Amino acid sequence: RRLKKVEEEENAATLQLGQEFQLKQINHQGEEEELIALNLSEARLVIKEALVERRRAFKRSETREKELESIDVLLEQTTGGNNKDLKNTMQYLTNFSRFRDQETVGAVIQLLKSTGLHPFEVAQLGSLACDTADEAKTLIPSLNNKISDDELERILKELSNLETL
Amino acid sequence: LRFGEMERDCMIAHGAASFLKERLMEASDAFRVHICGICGLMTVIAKLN
Amino acid sequence: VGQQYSSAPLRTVKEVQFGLFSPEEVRAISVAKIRFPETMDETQTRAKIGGLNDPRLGSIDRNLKCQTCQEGMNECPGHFGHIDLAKPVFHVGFIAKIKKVCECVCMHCGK
Amino acid sequence: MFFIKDLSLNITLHPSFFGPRMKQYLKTKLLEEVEGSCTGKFGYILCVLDYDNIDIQRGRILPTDGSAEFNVKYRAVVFKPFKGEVVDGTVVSCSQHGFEVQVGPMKVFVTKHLMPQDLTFNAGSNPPSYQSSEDVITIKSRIRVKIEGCISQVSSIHAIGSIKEDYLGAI
Amino acid sequence: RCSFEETVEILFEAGASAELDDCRGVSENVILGQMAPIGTGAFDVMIDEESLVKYM
Amino acid sequence: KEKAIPKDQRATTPYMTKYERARILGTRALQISMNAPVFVDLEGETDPLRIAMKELAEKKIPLVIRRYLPDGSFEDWSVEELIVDL
Amino acid sequence: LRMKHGTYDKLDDDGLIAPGVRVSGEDVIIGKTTPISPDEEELGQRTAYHSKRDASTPLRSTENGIVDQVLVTTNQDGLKFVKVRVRTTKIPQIGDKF
Amino acid sequence: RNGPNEHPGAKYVIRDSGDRIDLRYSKRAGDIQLQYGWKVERHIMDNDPVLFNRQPSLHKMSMMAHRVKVIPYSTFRLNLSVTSPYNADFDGDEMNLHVPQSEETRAELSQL
Amino acid sequence: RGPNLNIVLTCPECKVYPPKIVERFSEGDVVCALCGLVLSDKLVDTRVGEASNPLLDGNNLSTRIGKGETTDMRFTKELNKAQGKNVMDKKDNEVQAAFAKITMLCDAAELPKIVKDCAKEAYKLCHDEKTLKGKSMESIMAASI
Ligand SMILES: [Mg+2]
Ligand SMILES: [Zn+2]
Ligand SMILES: [Zn+2]
Ligand SMILES: [Zn+2]
Repeated sequence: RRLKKVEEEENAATLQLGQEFQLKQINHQGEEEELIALNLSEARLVIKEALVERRRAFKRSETREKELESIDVLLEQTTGGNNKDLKNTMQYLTNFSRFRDQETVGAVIQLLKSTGLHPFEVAQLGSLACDTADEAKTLIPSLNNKISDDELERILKELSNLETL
Repeated sequence: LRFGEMERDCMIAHGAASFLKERLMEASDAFRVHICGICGLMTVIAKLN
Repeated sequence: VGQQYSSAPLRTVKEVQFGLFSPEEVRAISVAKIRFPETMDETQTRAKIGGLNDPRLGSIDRNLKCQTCQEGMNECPGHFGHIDLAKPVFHVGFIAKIKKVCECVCMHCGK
Repeated sequence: MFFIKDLSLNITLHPSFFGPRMKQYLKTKLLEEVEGSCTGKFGYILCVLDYDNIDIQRGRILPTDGSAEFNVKYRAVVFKPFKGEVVDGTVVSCSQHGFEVQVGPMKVFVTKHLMPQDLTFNAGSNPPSYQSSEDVITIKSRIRVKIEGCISQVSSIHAIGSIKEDYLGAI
Repeated sequence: RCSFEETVEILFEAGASAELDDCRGVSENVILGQMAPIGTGAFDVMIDEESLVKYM
Repeated sequence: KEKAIPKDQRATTPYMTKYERARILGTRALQISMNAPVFVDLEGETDPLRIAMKELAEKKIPLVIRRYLPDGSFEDWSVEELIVDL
Repeated sequence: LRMKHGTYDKLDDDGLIAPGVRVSGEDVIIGKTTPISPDEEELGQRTAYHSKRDASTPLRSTENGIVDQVLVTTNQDGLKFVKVRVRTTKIPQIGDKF
Repeated sequence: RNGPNEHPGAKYVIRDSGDRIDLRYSKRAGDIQLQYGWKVERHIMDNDPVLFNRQPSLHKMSMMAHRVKVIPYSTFRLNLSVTSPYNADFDGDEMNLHVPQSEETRAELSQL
Repeated sequence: RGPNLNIVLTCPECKVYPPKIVERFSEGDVVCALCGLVLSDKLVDTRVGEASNPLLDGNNLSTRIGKGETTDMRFTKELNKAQGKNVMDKKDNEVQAAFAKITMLCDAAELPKIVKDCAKEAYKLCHDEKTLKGKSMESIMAASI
C-alpha cells in the first residue's frame, strides 16, 4: 500500500493521456490490448451500428436532413429516457462527420495505420480536416518530429482525395 | 440504556452478528463520512447540493 | 430525516493503516491557519476569523452552516486547522522512543 | 475524442425485481443508469456496445439493505476530453464573458482572455454576438476550439477552450 | 489490543511502527460499526440465478 | 478465480447450520416484506418470517451461501442442496 | 422565544402557580424570562417582536400532583427567589418495595 | 387511524423517500393513504420478539429473547422457571429490554 | 459584510413562511405543526468544559500550572517563571489585578456579590479611556464601588 499521491498532468500535446487511458489496455478477459481511438466518422458508424442491432433485438424479442430525422426517430424508438446526451452526440456527429459508408472508413484505417502513429494521433488526424502539413503540425503539436512533411503532405492529400460527397 | 461490553460479549456468543450491528449503529450514533482513496483520512469536502 | 443522498460509492472499511503525519501533510490537509488565541471578535457576536473557533473548521450549532462544506451540524464531519510552531517540539508519547533512536545512531552523521 | 472502453459498474436491484426475468431488468437498469451519464474518470458514457452479451456476475445480498449488488462488465463508447486537444463545435449561447461551444456531450467555454484581441462583444445585435472585421461569431456558428483546461468531477466535467492560436475560431 | 488495556500506549506504538490492521476480529468491526465475520456473518448470502429461473 | 473451489471437491459440511438458517430466513423474510415475488403457494399467511419458513421447508429459496475459509477461499452452496436437519 | 410546549395557563401575573392548583407532567410551575441579544436568529422565527427567551422550570414529566405551598423571599444577596412544593399521593402497587 | 394514544396504535409514518410524518398534528388533514414500500412505526404488539437482559450479564443465558405480552401495571413479568439463568429475584431487581428494528434482526433474534 | 451561514427550518410541503415549529425535546424531533413532517432529527441538548462570563473578562482563555499527584518543585517554579514573562497577558493582568483588589475591598465591607460584579463591570467599561489617566487608582476603585 503506497499513497505516493503523485500524478502527471494530463496533456494531449505530450500524449500523456492519463492513468486509465494508457496505450496498453487490459480487456475484460484479461489479455493486454492496444488502446483503440475512434475519429468522428468512425464513432458515428460504430454507434449507429449498435443502435440498429439494438432495434433488431427488441423487435425480435441520403442527405443530412433526411438522415438526421431517421436517426432521431430511431434514437427515441430504440432508447429509453434521459437520452438528451445521446441525441446531442448523434446530431453533432452527423453534422461534422467526414466519412459516410464503411468502405471509405475502412480504406482510411488501412491508409493511416502505415504511419505507426499513436492511436490518439491517428484518431485526431482522421477527425480534423487539415489542408497543409503546417496546419496539422500546429493544431496537433504531438505530430512534431514524428512524421516527415513529405509523408504528411501526401497523406493529407490522399485523405482529402477520398473526401465524402 | 447502556449496552455495555459485557452485553456485547453475550451477543457475540449467541452469534447474532447482524443484531449486534443494529444495536451499535441504528439504535445509537450512526454517521456517514467521506474518505479519500489515496489517503484514508476523513478530509473530503463534499458539496452534496 | 437522515443525511442527504451522496453519489460516492458505498463501501466497507477493510484495512486500517496507522502512521504519523508529515509536516507537509498537516499543512496541505488543513483548511485554515490558526494565528489568533481568541475565539470571538471584540463584539462577541461572531467567531473571529483565524481564531480557535474559526468558521472554516465547521459548526457545532444547529443554526449555523460550515463555511467550508456549506453543510449543517448533522453532516459536516469537521475540518482540521494547523498551527505553525515557532520551533520544533517533542511528542510527549514518543520521548522514550526518541531516546532509543538517538542511542541507536551516531549523533553527528545519522548512521 | 471517442473511445471504446471496457467498464465495470455495481448495480443494485430492489427485491421487487427478483423474478424469472430479473436479468432483463438488469439490462434495462444498465441502459437507464449508464447511457447518457457522465463520469469524471471515464468521461461521458454515450452508448453500450454488445448489449446482448453483458457479463453479469453473481449478486451479493447486502446485510441490512436487502437489495442485491451485481458487478456488471460491459463495453461502452465514451467521449473523454483532454487539454491541448482541438475539437469542432457549434456555438449555442453568447454572453459578455464569452460564448459556449457545443462539442458532442460537452460544452466548451471560450473566455475573453483566451480570445483574439480583434474579436469584441456586441450586445446591440439580436441575438448578441462577437463581431470582428474578418468574421463574426454568433449562435449556431461553427467554431474550431482547442481545449485549454479540463476540470473533472465525479459526476461532471467542464472544459475551457481558446481560439487565439492560428487556424482556430470560425471555420 | 487497545480495547483491553494501555489504550493510548498501544496506539502510539502502532503509529511509530506503522502497524497494519486487517479488521478480521470482532473488536475491529464493532469499533467500525460493520457486521463482524462471526456467527451469521461468517459467510455471504448470494443470489442464485440458475435456480431462480427454474423455479418459475 | 483461484479462490472458488469447484463443486466436485467441496469439503464443507452438507448440513445447513443454525447461523446459516437464521440469516437465510431473515434475509428472505426481509425481501418478502419489501414486496418480493413469493415462489411458494400460500395457504393463508401474512407474516414475512412465516412465509420464509414455508419456502425453506419446500426448498424454494433462490439463494446460495458462500462459506468462507480462513485463507480467503470459499465454497458456494445452494439452499436447495443443503440438508435442513437441525 | 423558545417557549416550552407545556401550558402556562396555571401561572399568575407573578409567574407562580397559586397553591392548591392541580398540576401534571410538562406543566410550568415557575415562570421566568431573560433578555436576549440582537443579531441572533435560530431556525428563523426570530422577529423584532421577540425580546425574551423562556427560562421557566417545568414539572417532571412522570410526576403529577397538587401544588401545596409556594414561598417567595430574598437570598443573602437580596435577589428574589421562590420555592414551590408539590403534593402527591403514592398508593402501593405491583412494583413497590416493602 | 387509531393514532399514537391508543394501543394498539402507530406513532410515525415513513415514506419511501425517507420523509417522516408524525401522527400527532397530522389528523387535521385526515388519515394518510398508505402505499407499498412505506414504513409504519407501530407499537410493539403481542408475540413481537424482544431481547430481555439483566446486568452484569456474565453469561449468554443472562440475555435471551422473549415474546411480548402487553399487560396492565408498571412492572415487567416473566415466568418463574427462567429466573435461575438470569440469576434474578423479585426483591426489586430491574431488567433491560431491547426491541429489534429490522426483519433480519427480528428473525435472527427469534431463531438463535 | 460576511457570509450568511444561517439555517432556517421551513416545511417544504406547507411552504408557509414563517412556519409553526414545535421542538419535541423528549422525542428529539423538530416537526412541522401543520402537516406533521419532521424537519430535523437527532437534536442535541442545550465535566469537560468551563463556563466563564464574557462581560468582566471578555475573551481571555488561560490555564494555571500547579502540582499534581507527582511533581518536582523545580519544574513548577521555572514553568511559573516562564508564564509570568509574557507580553500579551501583561496588559490584561492590570485589569485582572484591579478586579482582585476590588473583590478584596468589596469583601472587607460585607457587600453582596451583585455589587462587586457591578463594580468590576463599571471599572472595565470606564478603563482604558483617555479621560481617566490623571486620577489615582484608589479614586477609580472607590467611584466604581
Ligand atoms: Mg435481587
Ligand atoms: Zn486524500
Ligand atoms: Zn464542513
Ligand atoms: Zn408542513
